[PDB]
Amino acid sequence: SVMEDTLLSVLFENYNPKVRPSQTVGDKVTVRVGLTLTSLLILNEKNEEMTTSVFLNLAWTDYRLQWDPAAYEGIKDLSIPSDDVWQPDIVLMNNNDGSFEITLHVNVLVQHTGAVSWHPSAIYRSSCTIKVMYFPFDWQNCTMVFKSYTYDTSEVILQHALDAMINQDAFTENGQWSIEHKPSRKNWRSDDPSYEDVTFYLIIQRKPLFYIVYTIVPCILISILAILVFYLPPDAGEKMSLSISALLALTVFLLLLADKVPETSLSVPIIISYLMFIMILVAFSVILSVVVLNLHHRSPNTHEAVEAIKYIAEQLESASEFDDLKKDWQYVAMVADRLFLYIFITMCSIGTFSIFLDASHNVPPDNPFA
Amino acid sequence: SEHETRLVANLLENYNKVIRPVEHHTHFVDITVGLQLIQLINVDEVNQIVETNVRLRQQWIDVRLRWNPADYGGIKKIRLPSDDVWLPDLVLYNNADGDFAIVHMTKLLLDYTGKIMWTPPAIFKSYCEIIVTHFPFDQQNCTMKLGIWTYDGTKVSISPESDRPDLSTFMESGEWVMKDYRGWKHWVYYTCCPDTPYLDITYHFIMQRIPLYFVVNVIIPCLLFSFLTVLVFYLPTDSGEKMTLSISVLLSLTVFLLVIVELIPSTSSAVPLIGKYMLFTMIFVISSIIVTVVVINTHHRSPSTHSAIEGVKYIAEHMKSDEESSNAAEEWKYVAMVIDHILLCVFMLICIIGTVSVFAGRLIELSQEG
Amino acid sequence: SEHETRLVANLLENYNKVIRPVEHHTHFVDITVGLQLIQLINVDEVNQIVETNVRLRQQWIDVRLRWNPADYGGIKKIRLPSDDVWLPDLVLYNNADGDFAIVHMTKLLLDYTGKIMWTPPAIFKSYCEIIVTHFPFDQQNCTMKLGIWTYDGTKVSISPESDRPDLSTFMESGEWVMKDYRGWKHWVYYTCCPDTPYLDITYHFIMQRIPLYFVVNVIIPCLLFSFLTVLVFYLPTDSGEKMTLSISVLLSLTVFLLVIVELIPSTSSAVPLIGKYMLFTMIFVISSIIVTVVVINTHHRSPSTHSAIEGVKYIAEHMKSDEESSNAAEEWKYVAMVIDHILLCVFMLICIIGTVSVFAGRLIELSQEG
Amino acid sequence: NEEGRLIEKLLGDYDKRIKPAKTLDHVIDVTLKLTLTNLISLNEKEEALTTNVWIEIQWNDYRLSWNTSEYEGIDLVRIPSELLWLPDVVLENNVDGQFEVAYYANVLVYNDGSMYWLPPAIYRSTCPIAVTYFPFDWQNCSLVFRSQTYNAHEVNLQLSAEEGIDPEDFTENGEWTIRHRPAKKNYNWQLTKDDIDFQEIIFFLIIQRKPLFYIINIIAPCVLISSLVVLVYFLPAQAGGQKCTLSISVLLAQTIFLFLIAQKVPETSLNVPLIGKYLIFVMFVSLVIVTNCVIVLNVSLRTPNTHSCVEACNFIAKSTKEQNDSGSENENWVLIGKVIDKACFWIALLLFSLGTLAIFLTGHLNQVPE
Amino acid sequence: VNEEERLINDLLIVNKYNKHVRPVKHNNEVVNIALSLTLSNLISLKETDETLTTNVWMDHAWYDHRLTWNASEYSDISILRLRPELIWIPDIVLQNNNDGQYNVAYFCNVLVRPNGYVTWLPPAIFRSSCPINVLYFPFDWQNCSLKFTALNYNANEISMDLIIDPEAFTENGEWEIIHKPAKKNIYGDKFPNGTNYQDVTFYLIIRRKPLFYVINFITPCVLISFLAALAFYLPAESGEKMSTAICVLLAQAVFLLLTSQRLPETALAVPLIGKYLMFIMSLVTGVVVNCGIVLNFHFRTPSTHSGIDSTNYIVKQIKEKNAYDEEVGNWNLVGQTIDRLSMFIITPVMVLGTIFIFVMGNFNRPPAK
Repeated sequence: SVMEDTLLSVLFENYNPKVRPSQTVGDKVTVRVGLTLTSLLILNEKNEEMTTSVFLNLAWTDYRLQWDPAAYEGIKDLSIPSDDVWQPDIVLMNNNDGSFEITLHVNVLVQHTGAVSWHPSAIYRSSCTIKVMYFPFDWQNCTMVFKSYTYDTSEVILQHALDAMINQDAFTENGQWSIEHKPSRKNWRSDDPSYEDVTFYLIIQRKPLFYIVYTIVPCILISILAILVFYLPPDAGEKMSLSISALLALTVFLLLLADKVPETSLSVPIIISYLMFIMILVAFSVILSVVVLNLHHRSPNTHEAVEAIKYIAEQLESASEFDDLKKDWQYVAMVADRLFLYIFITMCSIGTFSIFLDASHNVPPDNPFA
Repeated sequence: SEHETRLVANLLENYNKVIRPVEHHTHFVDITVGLQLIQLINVDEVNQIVETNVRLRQQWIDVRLRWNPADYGGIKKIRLPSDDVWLPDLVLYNNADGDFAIVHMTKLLLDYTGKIMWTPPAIFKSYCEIIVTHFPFDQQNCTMKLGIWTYDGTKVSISPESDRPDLSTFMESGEWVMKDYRGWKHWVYYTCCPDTPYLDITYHFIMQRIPLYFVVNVIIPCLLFSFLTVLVFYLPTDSGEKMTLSISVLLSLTVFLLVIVELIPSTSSAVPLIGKYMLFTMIFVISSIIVTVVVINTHHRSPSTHSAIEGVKYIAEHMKSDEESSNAAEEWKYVAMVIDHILLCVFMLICIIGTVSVFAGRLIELSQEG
Repeated sequence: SEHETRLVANLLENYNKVIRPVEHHTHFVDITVGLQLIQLINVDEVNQIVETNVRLRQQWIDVRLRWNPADYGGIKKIRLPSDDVWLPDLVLYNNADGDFAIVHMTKLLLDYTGKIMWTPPAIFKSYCEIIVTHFPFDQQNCTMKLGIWTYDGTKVSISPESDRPDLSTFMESGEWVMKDYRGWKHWVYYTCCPDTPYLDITYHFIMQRIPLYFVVNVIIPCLLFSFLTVLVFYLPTDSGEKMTLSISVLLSLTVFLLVIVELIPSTSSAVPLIGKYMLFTMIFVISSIIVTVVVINTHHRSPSTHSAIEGVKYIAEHMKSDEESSNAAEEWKYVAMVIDHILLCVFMLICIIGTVSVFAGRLIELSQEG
Repeated sequence: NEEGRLIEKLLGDYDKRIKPAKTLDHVIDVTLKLTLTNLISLNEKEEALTTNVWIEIQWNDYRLSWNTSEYEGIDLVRIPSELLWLPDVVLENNVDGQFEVAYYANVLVYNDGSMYWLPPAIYRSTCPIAVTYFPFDWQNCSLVFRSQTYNAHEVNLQLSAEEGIDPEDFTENGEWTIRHRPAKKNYNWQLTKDDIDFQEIIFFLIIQRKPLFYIINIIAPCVLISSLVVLVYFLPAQAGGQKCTLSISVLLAQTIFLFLIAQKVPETSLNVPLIGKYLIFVMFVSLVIVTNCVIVLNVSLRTPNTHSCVEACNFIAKSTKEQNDSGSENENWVLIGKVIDKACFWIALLLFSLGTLAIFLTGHLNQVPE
Repeated sequence: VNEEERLINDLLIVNKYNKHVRPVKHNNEVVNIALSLTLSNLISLKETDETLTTNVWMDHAWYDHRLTWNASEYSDISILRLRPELIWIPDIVLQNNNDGQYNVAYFCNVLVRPNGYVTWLPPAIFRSSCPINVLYFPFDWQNCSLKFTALNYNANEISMDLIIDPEAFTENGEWEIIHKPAKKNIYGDKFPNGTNYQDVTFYLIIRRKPLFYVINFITPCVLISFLAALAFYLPAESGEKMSTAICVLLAQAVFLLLTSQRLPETALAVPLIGKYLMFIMSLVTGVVVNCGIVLNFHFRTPSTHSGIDSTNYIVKQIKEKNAYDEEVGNWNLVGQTIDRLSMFIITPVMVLGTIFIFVMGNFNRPPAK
């Protein structure tokens, strides 16, 4: 009773819905912003698009809602729909690639002397620079800048919790990636009067090892038929034609591979590294098989009286066997041996190279997890 | 205090939001547009659709918003939310594919005098020419008109604000590149009606396309195929033993050319390139076609290639000799003298066609690169 | 005039729309519903989705709408805005995949008495069985039940009105054809609860599907592939000298149909059918494989066809006689006789299992055709 | 000039949902018209389209002719949507999607009570293009639209030219073309048996398409293909013995290519419309290509196999010569190529005929509808 | 009329009743709220990303003490309707599966009992991120956990107490629903200094995998394998089909490669385990290897891959001489090795082929354990 109807009344009589919990132009209302992440569902590492979900915990004080006996001293804590406070119509300078879901228009926790607690989980369409640099083992970092899209920091100050909180705090276990750390730094670019956005850093690490495995098999298994086509010459010289069949076959195979590679990066591309040199490794088996094909080509051919008849017989046979013996002199196997071992150098050299680069790529550019 | 409540309430009462600050029958409501694309998110030259960042600077005056010491004296310039304002139905003429995004419920600023600005952070859906003339090396100028939508120059007039580039905030992630962009004003009166119609801002986007990755993959299997067909020439004249062997290649390669066709027309369908680009491939690819068919039909062009005891000896020797003849006949079929002709016949052809393909390639690259 | 203001004012005060014209503890609200289907713009047999239009002919009564010379007298039948009506949350039980569209904001039929109807040109997306047994020749009857959503019998009741076909306005551009369409009513009380539950209209769509496009191309490559198989068998007789050639065409054949089955899975899962069907193709074609298995295995089935001066004349003709009986050996295996049994053996067996394929295929359509 | 009082006067009596109908037996005079401006999506196989229509709306309601303070002030007024009778437009046969931006827009009230309004609308529709619209003779797109609310005994729509156009702003990036746009104003009475006519708006659009790009992709390959097979056909006379199988390699290659085509463009017609006539020539000119093609191997399949002590021994050896000669003789009577050579000219003129039959007829199906 | 006008004026739902005020008899323990979960349908499953679109009947109950009516409300009709804005509605949040706001399970018509007890239960088209993990593929196919409850209120403003999942499991799913337990609870946490919001915890333990991919996929293996199997039987019956035998490698090779290509395609659409994916590609490689083996083994060997008297002696010389050549080749033939090859092909096929379904079983036995 104690002026309850009165209080109650006066409050709703004088209280202003559309007003800011501050008095004039000054230090403003110090709103607390801090989100406990739920998990993330889709990383479009290719366009640098980020759809995650977290809690929008906001909290500041409404010294305009401090109650009295019944709602203050009666029930120190009571729930009341928002819709009555300035809400950070927050957009993300890079990210905020789309609207809020479970972000605004939801109830809030209002304390006795005016404290306000609003904890809503939400899904948000963002876009961070995971750029086409989300695959190097050295990976990269990003700028996630949150802030309102009609308000300018003049009638409120924004403030954070931790900066180490981490993003693996609610990292998706469903992620083909991994994370090292999440930096959180408060910002106010001076290119705009409006103090604004906060930059949040993603020192992301995404190592999904699954198909590069059977990709290796081609390179090496194709090599099987490759070393084979380079081995088949002094193995079965008649490989002559069958050889060409091999490369038709070998080339179509690698071209189909050419088919799956562009359409697969089509959703998760970054530096060429792997492709850069396998591209070379490609060109390598490609041309090596084709010049060996020219190795194959280079051969212009390969690619008394009684006794007289006898004598005429003696000369017939012998005469042309030298001729076909000439073909021997012409297609001997010197090259095959020499370049099948130049094949030895080439393929085992260029092989242990990307082997190496790849080797160097996973270990060397790994520690910049920062 | 200072007429506190009397101040605020009076203002609400006699003021109709929907009213347009019409001032006598003349100048119309003078309202100016000023678009600053902060940045672009994505574009589809094929479907000529773009999602872009726009901060619309909208200006106009409402002499009804002028004040005295009890509104301007309170705090010079202040923040009043939109609603109460008459929002020009802005519209991109041949564009407009989408609603202005974040135009709604934003705020504006009123001066001690009245002058108001409405500059809400937009990003929207666009629709501009690309025609099959945008992907050219010689580009096309995206004609984009902007201006008042349902009001005439007698009720209202949209005017421009300034010059500024489109590559000022052009997307570096675009598969295209900018030349220049200009925008000049205009008033459109129609021979239809004797009346004076709306005003408009006309954008002109002059940019040339094609990211270079494409460039390399395609022309190299061509010089690739060039060498196999090059081999298609040299293989036969230096070795007609694997004519059919090459039969294989002819199959494996035009099919390679066939499947490359699925890939690049979808590219074609993925990105609108001026068809006159297509003829490059047309004759080029098709000569691979006319040349083969002749080269290999010719490759193919050849009939079959692609005392008494003493007398016994002479009836027998005579048998060996006319078959001797016969052998020479079929060889008199596959000569190695003109396969050399076709070699230089066409290689000059290829160095002609090729250098002719390089011709227009080089030529308008003498125009584009400029 | 005629109690002008007194008549419309009184009507608004003591009139309510939230309420339903409940009349004592009995038959519920007499709801008359029906389908008036005149267009089926889009449907997918695969996902069993149907976006059609049916004017929702509703018919029921509310005495409160009865009038005298001051509303009936005004103009017999008057049409009132639907708002005043309690609109049922009708919905497709195992369907309802989409909102009804165009029902809101419409006209309502009122009578001097009270009779009322409102046939809304409702268009919506539906969801009913088609399963893999949707498009056979023997059809399936999509069970479509419709009735009040969240209201039980104790408050509202609906009932059929008339029988009308589904083909009355069935799509002549449909990839299907109708046979019959029946709709009877019922009330569903459940063993769960002792209560008397909602009423509903159950439609059953009986119609056979499948254009003949997929059909023409399944069988063409079959007969054509049976031509090469037929060649498969005949060649060893007319050209066994190309058994290897045969091999090539089996790599050919095999890849082609292995690729044919690729199409199937895409198309089949892209357009629904009862698996029992592909079973036909399965063994029939594994039959060409099972048979080429044996036939070419059998085709390759064979070991390798897959004085003293007087003295040497004798060592010599000896040389010749040894080899001659020897060449007789390889021909001893390629007897050119079993080759004719294999094509006839299988020609009959393919003419028979083909006629077998032909059998259930036609039997099933001597069932469908019906 | 009573400016305030007048506004306040009518608003007193101002009636919303009531039509400006003098009385009830002669309806109001409603004017409408549409200027096409965007034909956004042509999915002819499903008979649907999306267009930005200028919905020119006009009617009369002197319920607000004004005095010196509003009519005379300015013979022009722009008053909000929700403030006068509004035609809820839709295309009977087409509009399958509620209008977008086609309503809720500023209307126009001159001074005598003339009302003008014109919102732009992107919406979906379903015009003809039913197993026809892909010819050279075109199916006239017939769209009739009217208010879907009331029926012509109270409402009456008007129109204008029924002779003059759809190509007024027919899109230049359409894979088609328009040649005439007729439009009639009419009453309501359809096949379905509806009475009380509500007039509508008929939209004829007989348009052309088929600007083939795929034509020569189809035309040069087939010639290359025909030649390839004619290679198969004449190349044998030129080709060596190792060519029978040579020819085969081509069949394999020839149809690998073939059904791949069969898979390529069939896709084409499913994503876009369809028609069988042009379809018939291809597959059957194609099946004949295949036919004489396999016929060829069956042709290069046909033929039986081409697919004193001194003297006693001199006697017998002179026999192996004549003996084997009888054998090589075999070859003779077997491979005297009457059938093959003639098979070249067989397909040749047959080629000319298949071609003439087809392109001559394509000449016709472009020349009758020309 | 029995005080009806007056009484609903007494309740005035919106005006007299505090709809923005939840009748929890003021600050105390809580309003006894109860949630009931019944899945009406499961339309889509995404095993790979642990996401599910499913329909639920959001059966809700709580007593509205200000809702109790009198004669012309209560007894006039011991049951009546009242919209959401005129009925207190729990703010049920799908705790770990509402990362996709609830549809038409929102502000819907509710059921008004006579003595305040109210009943609101409409349909919920929802999306969830259930505990798939890369362990939702072994045969147990995990247990999908979900919690439902009134999000906003705590343990002194709300108490929610507590149906099979296969009750409305979708029959067009590529999986199988084995069980679905239901038990409510309430729980505070470390950072919170007080207990609150009670919830409906419903675990769904399911299983899935086709008996169809097995069909057309192993099918080609025994068919293909017989080719490679015959491959070694064929080197005997006629190894002379050198080039043509070579053709088949190209051909059995191109077949092999894109077969594996279709594999990841469906793979990405499905998070496949490492245990199974290897047996597939391991064994096709087994043939791939032996195709390469086929290569060499098929082309592996170096070669197999007195005057008148004077004259004819010349021939007997040329005779014998190239007879040495002729034979230098059969030296290479290596034919008494033939059977052992195809015997030691049989043995291994048996070894590995068995090793797989041997392993098939050694893991087929323990789950059935």
